[PDB]
Amino acid sequence: TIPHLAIDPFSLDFFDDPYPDQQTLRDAGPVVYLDKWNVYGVARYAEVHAVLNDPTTFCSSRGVGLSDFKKEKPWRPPSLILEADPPAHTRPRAVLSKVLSPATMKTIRDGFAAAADAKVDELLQRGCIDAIADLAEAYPLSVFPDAMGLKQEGREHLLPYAGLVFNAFGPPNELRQTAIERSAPHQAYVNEQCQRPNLAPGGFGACIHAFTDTGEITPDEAPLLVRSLLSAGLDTTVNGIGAAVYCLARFPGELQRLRSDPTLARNAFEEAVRFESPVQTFFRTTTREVELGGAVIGEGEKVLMFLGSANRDPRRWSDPDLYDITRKTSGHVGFGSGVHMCVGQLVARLEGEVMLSALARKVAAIDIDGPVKRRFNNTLRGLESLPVKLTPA
Ligand code: HEM
Ligand SMILES: CC(C)Cc1ccc(C(=O)O)cc1
Ligand SMILES: [Cl-]
Repeated sequence: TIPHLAIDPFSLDFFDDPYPDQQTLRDAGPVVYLDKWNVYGVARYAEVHAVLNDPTTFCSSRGVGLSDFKKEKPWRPPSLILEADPPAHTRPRAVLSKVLSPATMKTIRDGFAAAADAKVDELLQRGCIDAIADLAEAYPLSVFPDAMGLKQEGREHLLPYAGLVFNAFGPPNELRQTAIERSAPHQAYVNEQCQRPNLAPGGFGACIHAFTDTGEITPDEAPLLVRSLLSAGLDTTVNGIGAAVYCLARFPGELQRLRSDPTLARNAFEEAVRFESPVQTFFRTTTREVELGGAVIGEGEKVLMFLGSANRDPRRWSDPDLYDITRKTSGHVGFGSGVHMCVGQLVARLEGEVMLSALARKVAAIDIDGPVKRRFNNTLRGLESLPVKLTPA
């Protein structure tokens, strides 16, 4: 009854242009079977949202990559938050929610905004810049490692480590195997920085360790929760900000609306997160036989959720393929949904808001002016190089 498709959603041809195949995945039915990898797939908004909000049946403790932790060894010790279900998930989640809380955002906002303003002014002096290396990477690198409290030495391992993490959620294709092979130096750097003596007092890392006093996490849990922030907290924002700039470059009408009201910066970033969905996919594992979209899925089955597809499903979104900075974005799944919804979303939105605010106030036009190159990753969608000319306001 369930349709079987040969589409490989982790193929370079799919990454190069995923939208026709995402429509095929939605329109084949509410649930598909992907013969290439022997997993179920759900690509429509309703089912993706339902699965995310059904954690007792669609669990995370057997891994949110293709690999099932009940069957294979995890490539690194499992995340205490991402790869945990309630109740084990609950207190580690509360610790990160407090470390990255509304109140915490007050302590970093002025510096994060100042760094964005200065970066945009610097790029305007250069005029022709690469919006990936010179902006989407440079700006988060200038704020987030410091906000973590990381030392200077070794920071060149952060983005390679994150590329590995996100590649490793994928199937054992060439991207994943090349990522994991000889990755020990990246792992050793990150694991060392998670130990309490290496984290500057006052930064996110030290604050995680300070929560061991409360009973919410033990001392031996704190390094793995620092590791969570060093895994998810940088490369995501690189692709989120990159997506926003690419959107503004492609939709000059929307850049002009943002210039006219820079208070749209935060929703312009949220719409970029829906529109591009920098985190494209991840998995759940069934804990029991379950009916979904009229299909009966057995226990212990991997289910691939297409977040980017759900964020463009015309069943849910009007003009889903348009970038609209005044869209009512609430309900998009680019940050997830339910108990695992991105605990770093206020940090992500802060960075995106203040960069888009700096662009809105300082830049009059953004023109692609060189070869654009895509960056391939089993989980992340974004660009390797985005040459643009920035004209000052
Ligand atoms: C635009 C930027 C970002 C995007 C699109 C994004 C996306 C996501 C998504 C889709 C999930 C859900 C995972 C699941 O349900 O299995 C998630 C969870 C998570 N994210 Fe974000 N993220 C971003 C930025 C960040 C940042 C800046 C941080 C930390 C400073 C962070 C830390 C985390 C953590 C620790 C989790 C696991 C939460 C849990 O399992 O309860 N992320 N993220
Ligand atoms: C979209 C998510 C898969 C991003 C992510 C990655 C890693 C972690 C961790 O806890 O290590 C948490 C969240
Ligand atoms: Cl590691």
